Amino acid sequence: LRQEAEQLKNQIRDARKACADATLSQITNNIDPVGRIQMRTRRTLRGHLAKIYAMHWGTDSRLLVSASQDGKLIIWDSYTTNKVHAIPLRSSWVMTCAYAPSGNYVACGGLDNICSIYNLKTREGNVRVSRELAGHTGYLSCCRFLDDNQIVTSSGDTTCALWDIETGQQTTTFTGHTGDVMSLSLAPDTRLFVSGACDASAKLWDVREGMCRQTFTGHESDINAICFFPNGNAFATGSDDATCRLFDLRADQELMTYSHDNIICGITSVSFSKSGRLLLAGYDDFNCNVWDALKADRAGVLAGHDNRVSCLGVTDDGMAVATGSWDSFLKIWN
Amino acid sequence: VQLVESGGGLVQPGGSRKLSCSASGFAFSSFGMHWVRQAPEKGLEWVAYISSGSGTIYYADTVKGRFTISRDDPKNTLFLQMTSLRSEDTAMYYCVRSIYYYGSSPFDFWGQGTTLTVSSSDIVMTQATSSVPVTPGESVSISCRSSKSLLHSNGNTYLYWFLQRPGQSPQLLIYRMSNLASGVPDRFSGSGSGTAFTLTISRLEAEDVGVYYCMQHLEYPLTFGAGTKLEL
Amino acid sequence: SIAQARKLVEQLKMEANIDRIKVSKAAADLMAYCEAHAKEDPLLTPVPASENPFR
Amino acid sequence: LSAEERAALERSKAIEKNLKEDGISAAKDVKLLLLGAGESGKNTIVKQMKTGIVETHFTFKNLHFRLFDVGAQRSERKKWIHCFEDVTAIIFCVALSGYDQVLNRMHASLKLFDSICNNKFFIDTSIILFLNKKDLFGEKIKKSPLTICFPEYTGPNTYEDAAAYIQAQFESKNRSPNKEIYCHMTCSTDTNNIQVVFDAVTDIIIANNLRGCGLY
Amino acid sequence: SYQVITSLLLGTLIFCAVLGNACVVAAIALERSLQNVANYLIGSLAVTDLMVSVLVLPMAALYQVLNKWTLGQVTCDLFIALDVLCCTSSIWHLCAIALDRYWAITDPIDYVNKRTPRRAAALISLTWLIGFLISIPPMLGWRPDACTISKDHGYTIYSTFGAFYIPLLLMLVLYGRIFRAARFRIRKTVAEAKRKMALARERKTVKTLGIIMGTFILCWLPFFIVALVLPFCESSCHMPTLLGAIINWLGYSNSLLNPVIYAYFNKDFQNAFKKI
Ligand SMILES: CC(C)CCC[C@@H](C)[C@H]1CC[C@H]2[C@@H]3CC=C4C[C@@H](O)CC[C@]4(C)[C@H]3CC[C@]12C
Ligand SMILES: CC(C)CCC[C@@H](C)[C@H]1CC[C@H]2[C@@H]3CC=C4C[C@@H](O)CC[C@]4(C)[C@H]3CC[C@]12C
Ligand SMILES: CC1(C)CC(=O)N(CCCCN2CCN(c3ncccn3)CC2)C(=O)C1
Repeated sequence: LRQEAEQLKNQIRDARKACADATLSQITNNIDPVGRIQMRTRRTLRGHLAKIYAMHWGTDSRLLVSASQDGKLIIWDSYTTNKVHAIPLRSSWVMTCAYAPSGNYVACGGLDNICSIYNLKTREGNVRVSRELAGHTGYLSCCRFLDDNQIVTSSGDTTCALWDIETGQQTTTFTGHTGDVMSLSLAPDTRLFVSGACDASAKLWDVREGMCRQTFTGHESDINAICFFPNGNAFATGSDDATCRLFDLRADQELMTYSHDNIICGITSVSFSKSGRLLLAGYDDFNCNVWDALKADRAGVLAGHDNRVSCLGVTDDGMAVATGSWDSFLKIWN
Repeated sequence: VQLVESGGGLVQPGGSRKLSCSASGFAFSSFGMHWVRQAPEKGLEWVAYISSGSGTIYYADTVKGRFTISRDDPKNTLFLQMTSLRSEDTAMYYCVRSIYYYGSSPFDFWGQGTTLTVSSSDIVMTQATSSVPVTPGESVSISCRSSKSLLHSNGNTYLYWFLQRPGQSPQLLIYRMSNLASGVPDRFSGSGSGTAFTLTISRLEAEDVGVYYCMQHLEYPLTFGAGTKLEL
Repeated sequence: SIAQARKLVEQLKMEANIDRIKVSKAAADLMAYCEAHAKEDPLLTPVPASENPFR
Repeated sequence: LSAEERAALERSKAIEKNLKEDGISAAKDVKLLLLGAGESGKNTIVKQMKTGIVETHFTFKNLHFRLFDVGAQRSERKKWIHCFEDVTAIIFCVALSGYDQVLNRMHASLKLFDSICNNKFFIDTSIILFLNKKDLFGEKIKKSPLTICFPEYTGPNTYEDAAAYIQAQFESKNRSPNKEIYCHMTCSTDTNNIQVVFDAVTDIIIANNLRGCGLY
Repeated sequence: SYQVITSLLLGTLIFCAVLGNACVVAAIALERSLQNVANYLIGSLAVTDLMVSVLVLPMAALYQVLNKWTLGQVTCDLFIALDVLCCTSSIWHLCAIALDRYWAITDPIDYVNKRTPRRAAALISLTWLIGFLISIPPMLGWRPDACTISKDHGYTIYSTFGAFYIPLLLMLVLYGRIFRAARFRIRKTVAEAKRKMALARERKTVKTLGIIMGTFILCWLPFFIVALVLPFCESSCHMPTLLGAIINWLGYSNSLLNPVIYAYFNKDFQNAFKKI
């Protein structure tokens, strides 16, 4: 059936080439480019004493959770730089952290292969482990809450999982990646999510159906980062091959490539602005590069980190970008 | 979550007495803890505040010097050392949980209190109405006014609403003006602005019958408005 | 492996049964969303220092 | 600041105090990455020292060791090998009696050792090499020659010389002056590997301090 | 022109000393990778040499160009106090750095479990305390157009032994122990490529300790030889003006050479200057 699979791939790529009526690069020639994004670090969040691997913004656009290898999960009041909580993780080898859209839970995980859910709002004043989601046989690289009771986690066991937090059970398993799955991105309607993995492919998953709707293969190296466009009809990846690609769900094709000659290091994190015209990618060359998502031009550079920028996020109100990094510092930019 | 105050009883005027509240079932060391007293027929009056870790301590000017608040975190006990107990120190003393981070809910839990009987620029919170008679199923609004604007430059208005039910400890209803407390049914609403505030009950039950208190948490000499008792 | 091969073939068949719109229409939709929300983009169009909560 | 903002700032300061205390207590731990290939004697030396990552805590002669057994991560190491970028030493386990086995076990061990020595995140990370099952290797070397694994041996067929050649093949993968490989031969029964790890870690710390001063 | 050429030479010396020490302090303050206990001692040495270069060397350079103390007599006492304080603190900073290196090389367990910035602060405070203990007696109880340190006898032993000879002995002993430990480690690592690298590392140890102790000695030993002998040579020892000036300014040039030895030769400092 290998010949049938190869024929199906060939005819699918022929169908994709059929839809290539006009590249996104051509359409946006006659539109005004953003001049030059020059953002400035507004807050610097200090208190992580090791490498920060993940941060997530709260939906209130003021609280953010960060995960670092010092075994502490810190929730920051990014307006005042106050530390709302310092959550000591049972396993210090955290690789991902999520903040619930409600704000009542944070999740984290890593080399322990467990998604630990933390109840931020308990009757007692402590943040305690609400649930430990065991069942992944590889490290957890990403996790995102659907709501207070559902969280989707990607793993190094090449499979993503949808969890019922209350019962601690894998509601759905998202198999189909051949390499380590490195990132997740929920669509704004949370009816479907993309996941980029180490097979240099990003697969579009239906949360309810539990099956891969589409597979996107433009990258050459391991995809470390993925993020939907704000409207949910597109997403952008970030891989080790020093390029970001914008894939459209409906067009089922890569629309734009965000690469520059002097950039050779991999991309650890990608995110969009509120309008989505800016693609903010964090690179291993210690800085975050802002790209005009409609023209693939480096609008700006977020220099200011002294190590690999591992994580970055944009607030839901789009006011600020926070970039974590391996230098143990979180910086809010605006 | 429990807070069991201990002490009280008859004390001769000018004497001394130690008030202890044994916290149970919560992370007592991470909570700022208060003493709030209430004279046998008067409203609530905040006595003292010891922060989490004993870092910051405040007293009411009517007890400052005579009173000393302390906490025993390993033993989860909050103390009030009272000296020179005047006749106006005759009140039920409630120990109050309070935790302060962004979005927290201070004053959410109160202890059962102890009756202490003494033998023979503060913001003025003035909820002027009192003894409001209401009927079940009706919607009542409870007024509150502040001498100074409780609204802070940060956007937060530090007005609290409590429910002294008959024979029961106060219970937080609305912690920061228009913020509904946990476990409080969403028939209470917080409204108002600046210096004037109103607490609305959409459809009051027999559970809602009690005395409703304002409290400001803007400047630290926390003050209450004499309770607007709701009666059937 | 027959099972893995048939699962791959079925997955590719599911990939094939996708109604792919034109990429020009997709880019038009993306540009339209970017322009219809450019004003609601504090990063692209910096807000004044009064409206900035990080100042 | 408001009163509640004052108390929130005080809580944040207490949190920073606790974070500082924890980081101070954590910087005094010697972080060891236990690494190897399956049937190699990783489990034996762990049992001597005494999910997805197993962490072994043991204090030996006033020095605290955090030994990270990551053998349950059957995934791409390079996606998490950077989490151990700051380990004092990598403890690499090799089954000496793996030249005559296939899963070639010893060639796989050499390939893993090379990929770990020349990993970018481990440029200056020394390695405490353990040549495990030396009794089994001695039993198998008088019957099975060291030619199943190494065809270009062209040497004798005794236990000592064959094991020295194996250790030399492993050490030849270093290709760096700023790290050392502390090869030790273990028989899965000697209660000394803790001392060997301690001595190698002591030597690594001393050599690092000498390097800082320009004395190395 | 003798005023002008001397002024330019000493001014370039002072400017280079200020620039080098200030750049070391700025590198440690800015770069967070350069904030180590050892780096704390190195940057405290840079601070001490900066104090020397900004307080002593301008007034000393004016006193050298004009060949007389044109300032006041209370300013002369202040100059002597700052000179002795800051130079003693620089020498004892060398000793503190040597002691820290000795503890790091011979005591890895202490280096991991007990060595904290508190120890760097204790060492720095100790060096400054010894500087004060040497420089205060002239102000308290052991004391025209010339500003000279107290040429006493008891204070001469006190100020030369307490500021250089005890430091010299301590640094010699500590770096001899350090050399023994470095050699022992290199022999432990002691096929031909390994031994060639061992010989190279031994050459590196010899050259590094040579730079350290030779710069220290060449800068300061002439000064303390002259400072121990002349207060005892009532007439048997006359000091040529040019020579004695060269000795004094060798001692001062130690504060120019200290950042080079301890910072501008350190690879971490070079990388951090590159980052800046
Ligand atoms: C004013 C200046 C000259 C004072 C500085 C003295 C310096 C430059 C001189 C005096 C002693 C000399 C050192 C003496 C010993 C050795 C060890 C040898 O294996 C390498 C050269 C080396 C390291 C010399 C380097 C230069 C040196 C350090
Ligand atoms: C690079 C550095 C370390 C080299 C050594 C610098 C010192 C030792 C040298 C350089 C310039 C020299 C000075 C040049 C000018 C004079 C004026 C003369 O009437 C007395 C000697 C005196 C004051 C010299 C003292 C020693 C001196 C300061
Ligand atoms: C040369 C001159 C023309 C110009 C000049 O600068 N000076 C002063 C030199 C002082 C040099 N100090 C003396 C005091 N020190 C000290 N340190 C420690 C212990 C004891 N003593 C430091 C060095 C002259 O005498 C004439």
